[PDB]
Amino acid sequence: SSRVIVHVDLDCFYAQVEMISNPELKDKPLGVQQKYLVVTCNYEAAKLGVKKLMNVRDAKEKCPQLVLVNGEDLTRYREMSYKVTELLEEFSPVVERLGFDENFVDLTEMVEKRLQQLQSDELSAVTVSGHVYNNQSINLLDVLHIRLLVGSQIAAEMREAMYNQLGLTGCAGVASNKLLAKLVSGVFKPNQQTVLLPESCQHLIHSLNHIKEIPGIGYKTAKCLEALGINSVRDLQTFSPKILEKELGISVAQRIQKLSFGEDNSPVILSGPPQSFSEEDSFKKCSSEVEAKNKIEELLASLLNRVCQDGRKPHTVRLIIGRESRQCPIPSHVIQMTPMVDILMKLFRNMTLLSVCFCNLK
Amino acid sequence: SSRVIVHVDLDCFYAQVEMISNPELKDKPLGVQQKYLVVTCNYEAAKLGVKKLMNVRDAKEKCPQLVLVNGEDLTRYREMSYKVTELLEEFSPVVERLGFDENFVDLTEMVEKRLQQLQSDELSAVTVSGHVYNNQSINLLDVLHIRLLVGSQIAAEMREAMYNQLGLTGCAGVASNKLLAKLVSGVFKPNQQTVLLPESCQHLIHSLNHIKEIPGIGYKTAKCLEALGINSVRDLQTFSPKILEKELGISVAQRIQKLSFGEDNSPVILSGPPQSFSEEDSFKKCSSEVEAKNKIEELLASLLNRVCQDGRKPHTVRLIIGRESRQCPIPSHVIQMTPMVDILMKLFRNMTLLSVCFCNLK
DNA sequence: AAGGGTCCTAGGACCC
DNA sequence: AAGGGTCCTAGGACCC
Ligand SMILES: Cc1cn([C@H]2C[C@H](O)[C@@H](COP(=O)(O)OP(=O)(O)OP(=O)(O)O)O2)c(=O)[nH]c1=O
Ligand SMILES: Cc1cn([C@H]2C[C@H](O)[C@@H](COP(=O)(O)OP(=O)(O)OP(=O)(O)O)O2)c(=O)[nH]c1=O
Ligand SMILES: [Ca+2]
Ligand SMILES: [Ca+2]
Ligand SMILES: [Ca+2]
Ligand SMILES: [Ca+2]
Repeated sequence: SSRVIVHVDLDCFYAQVEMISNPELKDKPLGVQQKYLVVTCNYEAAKLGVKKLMNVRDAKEKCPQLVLVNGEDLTRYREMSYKVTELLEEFSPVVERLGFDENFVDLTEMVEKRLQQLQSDELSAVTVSGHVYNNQSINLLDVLHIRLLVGSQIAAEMREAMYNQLGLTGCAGVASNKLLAKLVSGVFKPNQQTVLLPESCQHLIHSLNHIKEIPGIGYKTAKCLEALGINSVRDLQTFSPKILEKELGISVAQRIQKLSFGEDNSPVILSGPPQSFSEEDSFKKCSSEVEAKNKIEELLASLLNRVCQDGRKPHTVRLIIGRESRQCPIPSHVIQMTPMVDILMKLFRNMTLLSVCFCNLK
Repeated sequence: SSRVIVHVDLDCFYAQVEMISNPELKDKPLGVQQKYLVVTCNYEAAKLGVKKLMNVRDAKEKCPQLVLVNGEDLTRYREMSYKVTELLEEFSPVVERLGFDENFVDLTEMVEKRLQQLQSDELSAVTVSGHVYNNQSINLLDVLHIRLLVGSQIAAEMREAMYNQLGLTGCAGVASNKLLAKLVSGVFKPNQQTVLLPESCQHLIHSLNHIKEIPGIGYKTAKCLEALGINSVRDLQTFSPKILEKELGISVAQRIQKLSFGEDNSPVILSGPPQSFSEEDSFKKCSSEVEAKNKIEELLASLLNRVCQDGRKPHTVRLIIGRESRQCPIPSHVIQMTPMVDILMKLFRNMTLLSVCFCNLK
């Protein structure tokens, strides 16, 4: 059970999509803004200090030449996201989406097939594509090294297909599990790829500077761990398993501690079509009357075009306004607009934000 | 979309299984007891006032000749339950389990096929099997009547197969939806079947004496409705839809009101294998120390034989003690006994009853 | 109540 | 934070 996983991570996704549709901006520092924040920017702005989720006031101070584009509508980003995922599904069907700009692909079966076709002659000619983490020396007699290098040839083939067929650049990380692949995909960060050989796994995890940098350890876990004196990856590695179970739970304990060692057995799960369709909208309390209806009529309006185009139909609705939410099934005659409004207004009456969600698709 | 549903309801299920294994009791009034209650009894005891979930002290007062058998282990009942369900799956694959002794079967496709094979000659010879609700007159030119009578021939074939192949008696109710089928299956209650023709649907629902008798309206709904002055089925029929939405919710409102009219569009859902495996055990606070471990070791012990025999493996565990519960995933090396005990004891420490549940089967 | 099962809600963590 | 997504917990209703 020696897996070959690849983590694909696109560069400044939103900026890439905007730069593509308008080539004019491709040359100047671009900032995609939602409300009062530059949520992402092309790398030109990165040099000028423009940073992720940065106030537009601040962002313009550091870069007064910034060109700002609105990214509050994710229709184009979402479409490109699934074009990327489908391209990777062409390589291997088992592709896991993480957000809009990241994908895991299990290449294990793919790598084995490519090797069963080779012979001793070319097995020595097996080369690497991209960087080798920590400049580690390859050993062509280590079968795991060869499988990982083939995994890097596939990753390079994916990255070339994305730019050729979709015009997108991105990073790739090849490793033996999802954790390590995702940690190594960013070592060389602009449109580059890296492969992690087993001997350097500890070097990689210890390269992290705080346990919060481990995928799987969020804010709550990080701040709990930070209460037991744990802070570095080695602090978690060498902590007492026994205390850790009591504070977080047998589940959280044994999993994140394994993560601290670079161990992660979680499988790459086929994402498939989405389980929910939603659309939000924040504002400075702008809604405090029945205007909220017209708002809900707007969130609703766009959603219907999406949940219909999908092909599958939703059987549950959620209204959201920490948030709160009330939900309820959807009638059958309804499943086949005016009824949906009032439905969501009684969900409202029972109860700055107005998010509508269609779930329970069949 | 004119469905032909059948509701199968076995008579005194537990008593039937006990009477079968021991024929000696078949002749005397039998009471299956769990702790201090006769949960069910054969019909001989029914004459003597022995009633469902009746104190053994009371039950023995009314019938001092009662023979009591322990039914705290449901292994044999559960096995027979699935033998019945599988027998009905042989007739039509879409079978829905409700508890251990009830099944819904959608006969729509089956009835249509049987009719497409007939000719005008035998269409007039189409007879009914069992009772016709309210002694309603059949009309052999009403296609829905003919479909429902064919549904009653199938139901009679099911009931004969259960007694012949499994030795069990039971009731059958043929109607156009699950609600009406289940309400009509009990009109003639000992080892008999009834069919509901559309003209008598209102007679059936109004035969009910309180809205709590409607499947779908439990205790909470009944006691809410009872606060708005609603009590009879007609009270709910003629109540304001508008108030009802506010008090219970758009979902609960429109569904139970439809039920009050005998309308129920819910589909017969294939149950398949179970989604969870559990085993409970009540006691008079008997457990207040580490003995609870030995208990958990016992609940666990038996469960493993069940969750293994299934073929699928569980990926989540629940410990229960209104109840409360803590749950957590299950390690992989574990998925393939000593580890499980302590796992459940840390679930314990975090927290009269000790129920263990295996869920998340794959 | 007994012993045993459904599915649904709200909210909770996490990810981008 | 923005706008948008995962899956998991605990408890809640319901059924026999
Ligand atoms: C980290 C993070 C990212 N994002 C999303 C929203 C932005 O559009 C987008 C910007 O991050 P990215 O563009 O993905 O980060 P990057 O520009 O360094 O490129 P890469 O992905 O290869 O690292 O990520 C969040 O919404 N919330 C978050 O907490
Ligand atoms: C109504 C009800 C039944 N049961 C289960 C447990 C008993 O073993 C069993 C006894 O009821 P049944 O035997 O099913 O009822 P019955 O003897 O009148 O025959 P029929 O099913 O055809 O009506 O039902 C409950 O556990 N809780 C309940 O609230
Ligand atoms: Ca990213
Ligand atoms: Ca980047
Ligand atoms: Ca019953
Ligand atoms: Ca009965």
